[PDB]
Amino acid sequence: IIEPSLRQLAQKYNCDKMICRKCYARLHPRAVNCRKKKCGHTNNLRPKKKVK
Amino acid sequence: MKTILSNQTVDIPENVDITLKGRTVIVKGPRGTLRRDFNHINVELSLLGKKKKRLRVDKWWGNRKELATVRTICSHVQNMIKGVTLGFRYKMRSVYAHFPINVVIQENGSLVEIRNFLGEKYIRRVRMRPGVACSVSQAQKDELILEGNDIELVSNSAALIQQATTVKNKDIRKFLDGIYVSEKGTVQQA
Amino acid sequence: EVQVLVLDGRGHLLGRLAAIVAKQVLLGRKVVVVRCEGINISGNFYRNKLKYLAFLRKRMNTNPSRGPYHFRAPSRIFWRTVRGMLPHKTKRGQAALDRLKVFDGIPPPYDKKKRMVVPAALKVVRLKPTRKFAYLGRLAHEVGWKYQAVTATLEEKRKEKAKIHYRKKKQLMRLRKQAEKNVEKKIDKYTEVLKTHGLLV
Amino acid sequence: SGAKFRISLGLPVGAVINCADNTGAKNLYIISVKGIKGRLNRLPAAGVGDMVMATVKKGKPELRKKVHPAVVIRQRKSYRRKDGVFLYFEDNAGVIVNNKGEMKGSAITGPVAKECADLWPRIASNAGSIA
Amino acid sequence: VACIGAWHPARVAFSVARAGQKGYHHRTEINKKIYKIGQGYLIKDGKLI
RNA sequence: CGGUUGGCCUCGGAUAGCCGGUCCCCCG
RNA sequence: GACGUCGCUUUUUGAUCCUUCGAUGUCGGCUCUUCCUAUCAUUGUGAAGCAGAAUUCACCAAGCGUUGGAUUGUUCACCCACUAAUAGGGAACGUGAGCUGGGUUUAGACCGUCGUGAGACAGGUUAGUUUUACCCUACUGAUGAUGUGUUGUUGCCAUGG
RNA sequence: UGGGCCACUUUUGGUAAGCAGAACUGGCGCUGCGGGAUGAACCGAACGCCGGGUUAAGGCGCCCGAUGCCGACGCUCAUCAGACCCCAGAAAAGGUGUUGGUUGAUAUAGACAGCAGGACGGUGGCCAUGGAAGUCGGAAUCCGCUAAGGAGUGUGUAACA
Ligand SMILES: COC(=O)c1c(OC)cc2cc3c(c(O)c2c1C)C(=O)[C@]1(OC)C(=O)C=C(OC)[C@@H](O)[C@]1(O)C3=O
Ligand SMILES: [Mg+2]
Ligand SMILES: [Mg+2]
Ligand SMILES: [Mg+2]
Ligand SMILES: [Mg+2]
Ligand SMILES: [Mg+2]
Ligand SMILES: [Mg+2]
Ligand SMILES: [Mg+2]
Ligand SMILES: [Mg+2]
Ligand SMILES: [Mg+2]
Ligand SMILES: [Mg+2]
Ligand SMILES: [Mg+2]
Ligand SMILES: [Mg+2]
Ligand SMILES: [Mg+2]
Ligand SMILES: [Mg+2]
Ligand SMILES: [Mg+2]
Ligand SMILES: [Mg+2]
Ligand SMILES: [Mg+2]
Ligand SMILES: [Mg+2]
Ligand SMILES: [Mg+2]
Ligand SMILES: [Mg+2]
Ligand SMILES: [Mg+2]
Ligand SMILES: [Mg+2]
Ligand SMILES: [Mg+2]
Ligand SMILES: [Mg+2]
Ligand SMILES: [Mg+2]
Ligand SMILES: [Mg+2]
Ligand SMILES: [Mg+2]
Ligand SMILES: [Mg+2]
Ligand SMILES: [Mg+2]
Ligand SMILES: [Mg+2]
Ligand SMILES: [Mg+2]
Ligand SMILES: [Mg+2]
Ligand SMILES: [Mg+2]
Ligand SMILES: [Zn+2]
Repeated sequence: IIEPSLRQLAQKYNCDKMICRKCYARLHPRAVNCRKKKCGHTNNLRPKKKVK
Repeated sequence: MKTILSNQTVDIPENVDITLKGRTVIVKGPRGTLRRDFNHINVELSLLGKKKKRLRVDKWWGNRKELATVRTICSHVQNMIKGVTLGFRYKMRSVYAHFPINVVIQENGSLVEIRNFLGEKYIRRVRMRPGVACSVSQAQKDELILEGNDIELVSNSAALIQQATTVKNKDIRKFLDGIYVSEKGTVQQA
Repeated sequence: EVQVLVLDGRGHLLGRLAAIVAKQVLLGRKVVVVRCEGINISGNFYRNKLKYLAFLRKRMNTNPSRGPYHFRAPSRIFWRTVRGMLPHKTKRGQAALDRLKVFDGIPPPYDKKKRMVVPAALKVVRLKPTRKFAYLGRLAHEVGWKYQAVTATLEEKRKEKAKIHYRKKKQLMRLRKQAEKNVEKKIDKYTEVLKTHGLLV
Repeated sequence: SGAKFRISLGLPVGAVINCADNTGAKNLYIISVKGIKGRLNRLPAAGVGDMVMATVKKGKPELRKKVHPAVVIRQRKSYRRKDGVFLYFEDNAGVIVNNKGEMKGSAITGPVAKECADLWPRIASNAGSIA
Repeated sequence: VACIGAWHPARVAFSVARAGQKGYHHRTEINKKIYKIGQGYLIKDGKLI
C-alpha cells in the first residue's frame, strides 16, 4: 500500500544501480567503469537485478 | 601539456558583499555569512568590478588534474552565494511499508530521533551539523525539512540521517523503509 | 664555529634534514634540533602510517624485549633516522650520535635563542605544492606517542612569550629609528663614510 | 523466566546412571552432553538438568541398541545451590526424553532435583517429590 | 613441558612455559563491591560493639 | 685530562604571497 | 565455463645428486609454542536465480576458536556424537640428551611363495638394552653491577609484554 | 696431471633444473686488486717495495671518497611505487589514471551535451491469433496524402497497453 512515488524514491536510492562484475561494487546507473581500485576500474558491469 | 592560462569568472549580486583575505572567501549576503578556506589549491582569486563585482579565478600553468579545480572552486563559491542569498533546504520523505517511522526533533532543530524504524526497539539519535536546523513539515505528512546556509553541512546531515535509517541482513530491493532526500531546494525561491 | 647549531624542525623533510644533520655531526658541530613534531614526510599520511606499522611489526619473536625498539616520540624517530645515516657501530659514529641532541617542542635552554633553517630540506623547497605530505607529530600520536597535547599547550605558552618579546623588540627598533632622526646632524660626518663603502643603502 | 546457574558436573561421558522412569530401561550409558563445545582432552560431562545422548545397556530389547536423549535428574556429586546449601543424592539417575523435552515414560521413581524440575516442566509434572 | 619450541627459530622463545617463581605478584583486580563499612569500637559508656 | 682561539638575549608563520608605520572604532 | 590459453605454490609425488657416510638419531602419536592464509565459525560489508528462514559468491580480515570417541602403529581414512565451526597448512616432512617404541629396520622363531641349496621376499606373524648436560648460548626465575658525595623514602615513564 | 667446473654464441636429451652431454673461445682451478652491498667464474684490470700524476669498470643525499652544478628536457603518485650486466623474483588479460601518437568520422545548409515541440502512420503489409490496428526466436521490409519519420533500437507485451 506503499505509494508509487515514494516507492520509486526508495528504488532510486536502493535498486537502480550497476554492479561491477569483478568486485560487486554498487555503482550509479550511468556508470561505464567501476570506481574501485580493487578491480582496476574495469568496464565489465551489469545492472542490479530487480525483484520485479 | 600545461595550458598557459585557464580561468573563469563568477558574477556577484548587489546585496552580497564578499571579501578575499588571500585564498579565503568570506561571503556576506542577507541570510548571514559564510567563509571558506581554499588554501589547498594553487589558484589566484580577484575581485574586478566596482558596481558589477565579478570574481575571476586563474590557474596559470596547470595540467589537467589541477585545471579541474578551477571549475570546482567557482561552483563552491556559487553554492556559498546561493546559500547566503536564498539558503539551502533539503526536503526528505519518510518511506515505510508497515511500521510508521516516528521522528521527534530535539533541541531547537539540532537533534533528530527515529523511534519505530522497522519495528525495532533501538532509538537512533542523529546530531545535526552546526548551523543546520531540522523540522517536521506542516504541508505534507511524513517529511523532514532541514535548512541551512552551508550546502555541505545540510547535505551531510541529510546523508547522516539517511544512512542512519538503513536495513540490515534483509533484501534492500524489498524492505525499502528509510528516510530519503526527496528534493534539494532553497528558501524564498527567488 | 665552536658554538652549537640550533635548527627548527618545523617545515623540514625528515630524511633530507637527517642527512644534513648527520654530515654536520660527523664533521664536528654539536647540533640541536628542536620541534621534531613539526617535521614533514613526503607521501600521504596513510602510507607513512603503514610504513611505521610495518616497522612496528618487525619484532624479534624469541624476545621482543631484546628486539628492535620502536620509539614513539617524534624526536626519537628523527634521532633514529640520523642514527640510520650514521656509522653508529664505531666510536666515531657513537661520538657523533652523542654530539647530536633532539627535542619535542622547544625546551628552555633553547626557547630564548635564534633557530636556524636548512632550505635544502624545507618542504616548500623540495616538494611540489600539489603533493600530499604527513606530519611527524600526528604520525607519532597515532602510532602511540602520549604527549602531543601537553607539547601543544607548552608551545602555545612559548608562542605567547615570544610575541611579548617581539613587541618589545619592535618598540626598541622604533626608538632607534627615532634616535637616528633626532641626532642625524652629528652623525652625518660618520654616515657618509659608511654609505661610501657599501653599508647603509 | 530465568537461566540455570552453573552447578558442579561430576558426571562424565563414560558414566552409567540408572533410568528413573517406567519406560523399561534400567541403565543409561552417557555418550554425549547437549551443549558442549569442549576443549582438548577434556571429557564432556553433565549435571542435573542436562540433556545427554545415552544408550541403554540393560533393559528392554526394543530400547537397547539405540541412542536416546535423556535428562539427568539426580547426581551423587555435591553441588552448591546458591542459597549456600550443598546438595547431593544417593544415586545417579536420568530419564529418557525426546528432542522437545517430553518424557518417553509416564512416572518417575524417586526425587527429582529442583535444578531440573524448573527447567523441564513435563519432567516436574511426572515427579513424585522435588528435592 | 615436553617440547620447548621448534628447531628453527633456534632459540627458546619467551612464550613457552618454564619453571620459576609463582606468586608474590603485583595484581590489580577490579569491580569489587563494597558490602558494608564498619564503625569500630567506640566508648560512650560501658561500651558497645 | 685536554679541547678551544669574539658574540647574536628568541615573533608566529605564509609560500598563488609577505614585512614595517600611522588616522578612526573596541579591550580594564 | 567446453574447446583453448596465462600463471602461482612447494602442505603431493617425481626429476637431480650440490652439502653430509672419521654418523645431522629414520615413522606415528603425546606434549608445547609460534607463524601463514589459499577464511570453516565469529566482527564489518557488497552480490544473488537474497520475500522470511536457510544458503551461495565475493571483500577488509588470521584477533579469537576449531572438540569427545570406536577401529587401525598408522599419516591418511571412515563412522558415532556434540558444536558457532568442527578450515587448511609451515616451523630440519617443528619437536627421541622431551617421552613413547605400536610400525619399520640387526641377531631367535613360524607360515606362504621362490631357490637343489646356503638363503630371499619393498608378503604376513611373534619376541626383541632408546645412553650423557655439571660447558656456552637461549629461555625461566634469583642476587648484583653502572653514574647522581653517602643513604633512605615517595614517585615518573622511555621501552618491552 | 690423466675427478674438472663456469660464461657469450652454437647445440643434444629432458616440462624443466644451480640437470645430463658436446663445439668454439675466454676464464676459474693456479689469482690477489677496483666495482657488482655480500659471492671461485660477472664488469674493469692481472700483482716486486714506494712517492707524484691520471684513469678503467663503477659511482658522487648520508653511511661512503666524489655534483654543496642556481645542470638540461620530459614522464610518473602507487591504501604491495620505483630504483641498474650476470642477479637473485612474475604472465596472459584489463584501466573514462595520466602522457604521447596513428587512422577514421561529424560540425555555420550550425556540431557534441543539455532546454524542448510534431517526434507518427493504413501496412500487424509480409510475418502470424501461445505474438502485435507500438514494443514479437523464424523468411522479411513498401508507398507514409511526408518541414522529418518505422514493417522500430525506445513505453517488460495476447493486450486498443
Ligand atoms: C636394525 O636395528 C638396529 O639398528 C640394531 C639394534 O636396534 C636396537 C640393536 C642391535 C643390537 C646389537 C647389534 C646390532 O647390530 C643392533 C642393531 C643393528 C649387533 O650387531 C651386536 O653387537 C652390538 C652383535 O654384533 C651381535 C649380535 O648379533 C649378531 C647383536 O645382538 C649385538 O650384540 C647387539 O647387541
Ligand atoms: Mg554543478
Ligand atoms: Mg536472509
Ligand atoms: Mg587426547
Ligand atoms: Mg642427496
Ligand atoms: Mg654433476
Ligand atoms: Mg652419511
Ligand atoms: Mg660430522
Ligand atoms: Mg650425534
Ligand atoms: Mg642434532
Ligand atoms: Mg585475504
Ligand atoms: Mg591475542
Ligand atoms: Mg621430523
Ligand atoms: Mg631434540
Ligand atoms: Mg633418545
Ligand atoms: Mg617393536
Ligand atoms: Mg650387527
Ligand atoms: Mg645375537
Ligand atoms: Mg629377525
Ligand atoms: Mg622346494
Ligand atoms: Mg612386529
Ligand atoms: Mg619377552
Ligand atoms: Mg648443582
Ligand atoms: Mg606500550
Ligand atoms: Mg684421481
Ligand atoms: Mg654441464
Ligand atoms: Mg685441484
Ligand atoms: Mg695460467
Ligand atoms: Mg682472475
Ligand atoms: Mg670486490
Ligand atoms: Mg648485487
Ligand atoms: Mg698512486
Ligand atoms: Mg656507492
Ligand atoms: Mg662525501
Ligand atoms: Zn569493480
